[PDB]
Amino acid sequence: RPEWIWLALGTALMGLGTLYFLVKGMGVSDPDAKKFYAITTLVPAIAFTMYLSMLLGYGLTMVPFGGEQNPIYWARYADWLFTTPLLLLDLALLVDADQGTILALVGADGIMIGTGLVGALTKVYSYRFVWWAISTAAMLYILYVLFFGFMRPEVASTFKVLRNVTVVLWSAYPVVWLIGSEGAGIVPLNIETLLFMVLDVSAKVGFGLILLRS
Amino acid sequence: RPEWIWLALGTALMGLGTLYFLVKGMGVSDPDAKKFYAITTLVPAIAFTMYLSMLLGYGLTMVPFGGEQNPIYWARYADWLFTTPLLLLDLALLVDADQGTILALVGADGIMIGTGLVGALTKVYSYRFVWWAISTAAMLYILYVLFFGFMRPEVASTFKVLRNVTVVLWSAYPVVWLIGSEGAGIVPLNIETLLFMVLDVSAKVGFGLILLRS
Amino acid sequence: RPEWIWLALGTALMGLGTLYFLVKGMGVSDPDAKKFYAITTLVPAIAFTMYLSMLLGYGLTMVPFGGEQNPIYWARYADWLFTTPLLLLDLALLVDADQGTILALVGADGIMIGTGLVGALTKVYSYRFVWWAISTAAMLYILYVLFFGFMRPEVASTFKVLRNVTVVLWSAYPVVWLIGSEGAGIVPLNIETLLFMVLDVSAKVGFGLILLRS
Ligand SMILES: *C/C=C(C)/C=C/C=C(C)/C=C/C1=C(C)CCCC1(C)C
Ligand SMILES: *C/C=C(C)/C=C/C=C(C)/C=C/C1=C(C)CCCC1(C)C
Ligand SMILES: *C/C=C(C)/C=C/C=C(C)/C=C/C1=C(C)CCCC1(C)C
Repeated sequence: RPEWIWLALGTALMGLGTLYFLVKGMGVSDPDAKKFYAITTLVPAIAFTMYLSMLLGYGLTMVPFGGEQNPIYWARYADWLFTTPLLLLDLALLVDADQGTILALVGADGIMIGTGLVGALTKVYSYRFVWWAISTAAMLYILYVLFFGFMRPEVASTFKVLRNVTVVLWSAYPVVWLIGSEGAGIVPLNIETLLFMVLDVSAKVGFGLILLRS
Repeated sequence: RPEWIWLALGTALMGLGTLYFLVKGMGVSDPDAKKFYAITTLVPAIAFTMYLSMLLGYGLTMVPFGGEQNPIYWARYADWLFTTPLLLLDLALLVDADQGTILALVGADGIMIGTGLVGALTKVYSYRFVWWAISTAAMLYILYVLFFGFMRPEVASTFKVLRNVTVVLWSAYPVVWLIGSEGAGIVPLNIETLLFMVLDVSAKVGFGLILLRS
Repeated sequence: RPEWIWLALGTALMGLGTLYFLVKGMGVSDPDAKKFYAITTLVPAIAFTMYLSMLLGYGLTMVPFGGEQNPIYWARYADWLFTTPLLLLDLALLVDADQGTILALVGADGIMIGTGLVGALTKVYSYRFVWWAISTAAMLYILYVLFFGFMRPEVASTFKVLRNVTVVLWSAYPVVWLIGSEGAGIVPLNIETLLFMVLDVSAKVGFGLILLRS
């Protein structure tokens, strides 16, 4: 398994991040700041365990489609299922979202990952992209509410940069999935795991640092 | 698969509903009303994806019991797992339920569907109905709190009609399950899928319209 | 299956407990007390169904490792997944925890059980204990926040006794798991199920009585 290197590296970098975030957040008294620490640390924390699962090989399954027996890292969708709403919750709390928009974002987020999962396990190669289409659609709703649903200059300036980090990173995920072993098999799993590793550490630890250092 | 027609029809009607609900809820400023839009749209939204899963065939499994190899649409319990608490949350928010009754309803609701799931996958034909019995019991607790746990005339009148819609529809589900391919095999899967389709679109889009138009 | 006796006994004692708790909590008007009733009753309620699942045999799977085909009661982790955060939520609400510490405890709790699950299903005997190590680590964070994150004398005195009940009981779980069929196979499944049964009824009904009678 050639991509083991990017899984091992992902695991460690989610580890280093969880821990640094834990440290940095030793001391916080502020109820609000604690919240931002609870979320931000949990995210790579969970990401760590799941990257570990793929590295050790636990979160890895084969799906028969398109004549091949395709190895699919399911553990990603286990990761993403909890870490993605949490990321949205960082922005939501930041921007003082009404519970109405929180539920919407969280609800739409669950759909996104859920369809992504079903898509990933789909045995009929063509249906894979129907679920891709549904999932992407859900994605556009998030980016929608992020832009057009969502102010002290402190939160605003922090919001706009974290908002921007989200739009660009999350937009890359489907492309990878589409191009990768889940979709077209245009890029090998090796390159795909690398791209997903760059993205995840950027979308979590990267995103994380920007936040908790604000 | 003869019931494909009722799955296809279900899918479309959950689609038309999600979308109409999305539209209708373009504009809402009110924090409370947004909440009611978040929930009400999410419900058939999720229902859509799951009806799609059964139509495409993804949410369909065989369970060996009673000498046969029974096709069980598991995806229903995936649907119901999230859509049912949300329905209860519409009524709860409507009626200003204390968090105590919210947790109770949600908690009891999880049990209901969870036992329903286990029941559906049970390999010993007789145990199927033990889990049916547990699930139904949970159901009676919901209908209990709905009646005897739960006032501006606006919410009350809306509550009593939505409360009534719930009691009658949800009471039908076990009967179908008992009579259907999950339980007795008195009715064929075809008729059962139809009944479940009539119920779901009624319990979601039907229920939905009454609510958001109030 | 020799441990059937401890599963049957567990089932009944979670049953007797759910029901007594239901009764005892007929009448509560207080919003806060209701909360404490919602949680405390839900816990053995869920525990009941899951103990039933292992008794009937539904929540039982074989995992190939260390040359054997080890029967693993997975249903425990289904139980623990919801009942453990609820227990933490009893203490949290009791002690008026900020949402920051609630999320942290709940988040860390999910990790604990999740890794425990993965560990339990791990096919490489040695990795089992890596996940054991991760899970335990998560545990120490809970006991940490319980001691050093967490006052009318009423809640305090109740908190310190329930806090103590938690530390001692929950500390036993890994030891059992380590010694038992999940880990070392030092103790037979029979003895292990007994120990887990003593613990669960103590950590739930036992813990429960102390709380709702306060
Ligand atoms: C920490 C992990 C993050 C931020 C992951 C985000 C992943 C997505 C936004 C992926 C969404 C997907 C689609 C839009 C299409 C179908 C495939 C999914 C999972 C990749
Ligand atoms: C949108 C979907 C809804 C409102 C579904 C509701 C389903 C139930 C209330 C079903 C409960 C069940 C029992 C009471 C017994 C065992 C079988 C279950 C799932 C059908
Ligand atoms: C009602 C059930 C309760 C309170 C169960 C608590 C279980 C734990 C605290 C177990 C944690 C585990 C570890 C610390 C190591 C790996 C095995 C797990 C599940 C046993």
